[PDB]
Amino acid sequence: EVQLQESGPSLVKPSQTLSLTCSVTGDSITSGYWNWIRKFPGNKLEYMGYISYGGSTYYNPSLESRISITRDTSKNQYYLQLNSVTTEDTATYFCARLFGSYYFDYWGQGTTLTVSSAKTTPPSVYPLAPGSMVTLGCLVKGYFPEPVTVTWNSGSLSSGVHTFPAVLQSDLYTLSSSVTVPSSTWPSETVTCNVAHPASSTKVDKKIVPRDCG
Amino acid sequence: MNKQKISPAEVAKHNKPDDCWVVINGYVYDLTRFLPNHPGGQDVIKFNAGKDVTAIFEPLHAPNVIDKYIAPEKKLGPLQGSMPPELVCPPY
Amino acid sequence: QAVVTQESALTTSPGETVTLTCRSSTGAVTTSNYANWVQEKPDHLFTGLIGGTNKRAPGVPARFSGSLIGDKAALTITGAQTEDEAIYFCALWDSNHLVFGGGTKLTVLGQPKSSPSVTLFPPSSEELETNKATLVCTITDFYPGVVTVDWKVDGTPVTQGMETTQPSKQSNNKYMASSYLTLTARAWERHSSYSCQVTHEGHTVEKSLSPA
Ligand code: HEM
Repeated sequence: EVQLQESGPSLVKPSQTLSLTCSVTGDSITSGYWNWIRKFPGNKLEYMGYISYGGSTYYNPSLESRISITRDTSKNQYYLQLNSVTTEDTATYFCARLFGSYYFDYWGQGTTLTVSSAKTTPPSVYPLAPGSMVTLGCLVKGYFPEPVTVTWNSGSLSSGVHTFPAVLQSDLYTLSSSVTVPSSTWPSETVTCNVAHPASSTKVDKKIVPRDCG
Repeated sequence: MNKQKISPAEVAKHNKPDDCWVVINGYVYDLTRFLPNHPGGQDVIKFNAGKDVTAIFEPLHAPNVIDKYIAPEKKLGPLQGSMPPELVCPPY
Repeated sequence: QAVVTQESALTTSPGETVTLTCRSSTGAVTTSNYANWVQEKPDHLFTGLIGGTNKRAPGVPARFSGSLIGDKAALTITGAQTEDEAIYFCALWDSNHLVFGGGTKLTVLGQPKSSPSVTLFPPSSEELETNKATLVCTITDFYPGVVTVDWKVDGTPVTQGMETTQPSKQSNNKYMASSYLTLTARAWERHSSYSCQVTHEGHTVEKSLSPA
């Protein structure tokens, strides 16, 4: 019952021209206002602009010089073009319709778009150790592109494991993961950290050892 | 621009092909010289001249088309209270 | 270009009525602003709720209403449900431009509040062999999912060089986050005390450390 599906690249280098599609099935795009919305990594939504059911356009006054929204009724889709792309354009793009003047009915699932000049880089993996229950960690630092697949004792240890969303340090990705085990279980028994990065096609595993000095 | 209230009495009076006013939201518009240029055709405006067209207008136009096409001089001013039931357009 | 402002965050419990409001920077919001409200749930999920100030989108539970309260648009949830826990975006038509605010995080208490469980890891001795250092502050099990994180080196707040992640939902419906403190190996050696400070529901939980 009415679907919006976004299409496009997942990655594009800064300077280039991004091209996005919104395929609409279940209703004719000759009826409402058809639009583009961005959701930045920091939770900020930004209204990009629209095209009417007659082809009339409107663009966010901050994007006039770059953005360009077209449509083709025959295939029943519209489009977003955004050139002079910059790091800042990294976000998740949505198409949604607007019952002109009133509410948004129908949003798409969105597509994530990443803007980066970064070249494919394996992670460096470092054990995070403290020194009744002992909390061990793993720092997957300095990789590109996402994702990484992080595990503890090859999946043997899957209770109380938190893997956090990667952030962006010096045009590269960094993320850390943690497992919580009894004090009786470590050092005593070995806790190894497993890290697969399909992209650079590497796979490493760090044993977590007691601390240093200093 | 801070402008004078207009009564429903006066609006209702403006309802012919060459003297056409409309009430969208609670505001008054002289759509007379706009008629020839309405991408939605003249008839719809004529048929509804001198009426409150809020319920028809608003779902078919985004809130920023009025200022693209219509001179602000033609944004006549705000309605005084409200148009009589007989002269408010409902959704079809 | 008007700036549309709305509550940081709001907590409430099932059954209660909650109101979220929406202010434009230039003046008072009237129906000509055609206030609009959309909801975002985890997994990029957006749902249109209100348009033209007080018009419910189809398929939207009647518990959702919009109105004009004082000088701002208002979203009223009458009898809030646990599933109403999500981020609410306001949008106003100002100066022929449609503008979103920074949204509200509405917590609808589905379980008792819990305080965060903070853990500070030093830079590993292997990472120091790159002349780089990264302290890692893991924050688990907090509810509601709002948290400000701070760092102190030698008892002074750190301006530059830190990044914290956006609170993300755990399988047990509490929240987790991580904060990173990047330095050079030189800086790490040239200082003695380190702290990650997590403020949740009033109080601050602090985990502290020194090299040795
Ligand atoms: C207030 C000033 C008005 C302006 C500036 C205006 C302008 C426009 C424009 C530009 C379109 C094309 C929309 C697009 O291509 O995206 C349109 C469509 C339309 N308008 Fe208006 N209009 C106005 C008033 C009215 C009024 C008073 C009525 C009747 C109550 C009306 C009825 C329609 C209809 C029925 C359509 C759609 C026809 C179709 O689906 O092809 N408009 N208008």
